[PDB]
Amino acid sequence: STLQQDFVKCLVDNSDFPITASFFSPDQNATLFKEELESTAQNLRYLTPSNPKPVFIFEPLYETHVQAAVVCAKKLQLHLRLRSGGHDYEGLSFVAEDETPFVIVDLSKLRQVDVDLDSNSAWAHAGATIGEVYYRIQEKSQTHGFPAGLCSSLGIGGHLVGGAYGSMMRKFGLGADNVLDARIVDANGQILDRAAMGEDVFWAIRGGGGGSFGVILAWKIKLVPVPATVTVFTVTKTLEQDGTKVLYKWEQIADKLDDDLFIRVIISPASKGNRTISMSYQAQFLGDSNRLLQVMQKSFPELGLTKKDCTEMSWIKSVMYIAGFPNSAAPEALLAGKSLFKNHFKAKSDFVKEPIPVEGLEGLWERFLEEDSPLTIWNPYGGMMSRISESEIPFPHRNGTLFKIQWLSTWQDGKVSEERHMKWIREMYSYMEQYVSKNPRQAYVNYRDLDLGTNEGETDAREWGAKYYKGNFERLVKIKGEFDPDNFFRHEQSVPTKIG
Ligand SMILES: *Cc1cc2c(nc3c(=O)[nH]c(=O)nc-3n2C[C@H](O)[C@H](O)[C@H](O)COP(=O)(O)OP(=O)(O)OC[C@H]2O[C@@H](n3cnc4c(N)ncnc43)[C@H](O)[C@@H]2O)c(*)c1C
Ligand SMILES: *[C@@H]1O[C@H](CO)[C@@H](O[C@@H]2O[C@H](CO)[C@@H](O)[C@H](O)[C@H]2NC(C)=O)[C@H](O)[C@H]1NC(C)=O
Ligand SMILES: *[C@@H]1O[C@H](CO)[C@@H](O)[C@H](O)[C@H]1NC(C)=O
Ligand code: NA
Repeated sequence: STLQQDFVKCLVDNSDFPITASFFSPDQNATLFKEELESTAQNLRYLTPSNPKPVFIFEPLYETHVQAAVVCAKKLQLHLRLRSGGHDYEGLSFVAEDETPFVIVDLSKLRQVDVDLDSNSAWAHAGATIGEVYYRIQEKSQTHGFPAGLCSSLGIGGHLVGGAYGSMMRKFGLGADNVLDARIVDANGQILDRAAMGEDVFWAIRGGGGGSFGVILAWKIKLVPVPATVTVFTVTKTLEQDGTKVLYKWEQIADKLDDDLFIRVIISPASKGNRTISMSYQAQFLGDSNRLLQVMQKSFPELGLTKKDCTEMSWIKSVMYIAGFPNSAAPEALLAGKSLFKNHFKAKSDFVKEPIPVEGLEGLWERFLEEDSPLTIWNPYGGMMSRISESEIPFPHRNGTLFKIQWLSTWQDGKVSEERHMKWIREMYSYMEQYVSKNPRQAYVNYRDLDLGTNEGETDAREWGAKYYKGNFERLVKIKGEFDPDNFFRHEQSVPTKIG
C-alpha cells in the first residue's frame, strides 16, 4: 500500500485510461525514472545526487489528468511541482527543498498548437516549446510572428507567465503584453478560462511567475506582423579594438534606437595563452539591410557595421539565427523541442538606469578574467517597453530601463568547481550594486535567484517581492490569498498568501 499506489487509485477513481506508462518511479524502473527526471531539466547543478528527488513523476496525457493530479495530490497532502519546459534557473520545477515528499507533474505531452490567422491568434498548450509555437505560426504565414523568448526550447507553461521578453520586445512589448485568454486549473481541480478566473487572476498570470497561480494548461496568444525579409548581423569587438568605449556607446543609445532595431550584447572572455574580453553585438532588424545601414550610420557608427555583415532572411530564420542555430539547420529543427546543450550554471539579473561608466566596466573585466566561463548578456529596452505602465501587468521593468543584464557563470564538472563559481558571481554581483538599479535592485522573475531570499528563510518576502515586481507585489499577494488561500501552489519564491 505505497504512496504511488494510493496516488494511482485516486487517479483512476476519477471518471476520466491506463496511465501506468505515464508514471515514473525508483521502484518501477530506477534507470527510466532518472532519464525522465533529467530529460528536460536544463540546469545540471540541480540534477546532482545531493538534490532532493521526487517520489515519482506523472506525465498527464489530457487536461483531465492534470485536474485529477491536482485533486489527488491535495487529497494525499502531496507537494506538487509543475514542469513544462524545464528551464528554471533554480531548478524549481524538478527540485523542492524541505517538502518531502514531492511529485513532479510534467506537462510535456500537452504540446498542441492551433494557429488561426483569420483572428490573428493561436492556442498553445503548456508543454509546447516556444520554438514549436514559432514554427507553427510561420507554417501558416511568412508575415506572422510572436514576441516571446530567444531560446527555442522554452516551455510555454513556465515562460509566458513570467513575462517572456525577446528580440521583438522593443516593438511589440512582452509575450505577456500579447495574450488574449488562458486555461488554468485551480486548487480545487476546476478548469478556468479568463472569463471564469476573472480579471485579477488573469492579470496575475501575466508576469507573476510560475508555480504560484495554478496550473496553466494553455495560452491564447495574439500574433504580430513581421516582414517577409528580416535582417540580422553579429559584430564582434575585443578590448584591443576599443571594446570598452564601444560598449559604453551602446549603453547610451541602444534603448533609443528605432523600434525595429534590437541589438543585444553577448560578452565573454576570449583567447587572444592569455585572455581578453569579447563583445558580440547580435541584432535583429525588422526591415531591409539598406534601411539598417542608414539607421546605424546615424546612431551607432562606432560599431563599424557594413553591408557585408548583414544577412537578409525570413523571420523564422532570424529567430534561429539569434537562438544560435547553425545555418545548416532548418526550421523543422524547432520541432524537436530540445535545448542545444546543457551545463551547470548560476545566474543573476540586473536592470540599468544610467550607463555603467568605463571604469566600472574595466573593474568588471578584471573580475571576468578571474573566472573559468563567465558570460553576460545585455538586452536593450526602450521602444514599446517605455510606453507601458509599471502596473499594467505584474512585470514592472518599463520606462527608465536602459537595458537588462543577465549574469552567468557556467561549468562542466558539477560539485567539483561549483563552490568557486558560486562565490565568484556573488562577489561580482556585490561589485555591480553601485552601478545598477537601486531601491529596489530590480530582478527578472524568470531569471530565478534564490539568493534574493525565500518564503521560509529569514528574508521577508516583501524584500525579494519588490525586486521582481516592484509596486505590483502587494496586489499579487492579495490575489494569491483570494485564489489559493491554502497555499497549494507554492515553492521557495512563490507569491505568499499573506505578508508579515
Ligand atoms: C533555459 C533558458 C531560459 C531562458 C532563455 N532565454 C529567455 C528569453 O529570451 N526570454 C525570457 O523571457 N526568458 C528566458 N529564459 C528564462 C525562461 O523564461 C524561464 O526559465 C522560464 O521559467 C522557463 O519556463 P519552462 O521552460 O516551462 O521552465 P519550467 O522549469 O518547466 O518552469 C518554470 C517555472 O514555472 C513553473 N511552471 C512550469 N509549468 C507551469 C504551468 N503549466 N503552469 C504554472 N506554472 C508552471 C514551474 O514550477 C517553475 O517554477 C534561454 C534559455 C536557454
Ligand atoms: C528500465 O528502463 C530502462 C531505461 O529505459 C531500460 O533500459 C534501457 O533499455 C533500452 C531498450 O533495450 C536500451 O536501449 C537502453 O540501453 C537501456 N538503458 C541503458 C542506458 O542502459 C530498461 O529496459 C527498463 N527495464 C525494465 C525492467 O523494463
Ligand atoms: C521615463 O524615463 C525617463 C528617464 O528617466 C524620464 O526622464 C521620464 O520622465 C520618464 N517618463 C515618464 C512618462 O515618466
Ligand atoms: Na521569509
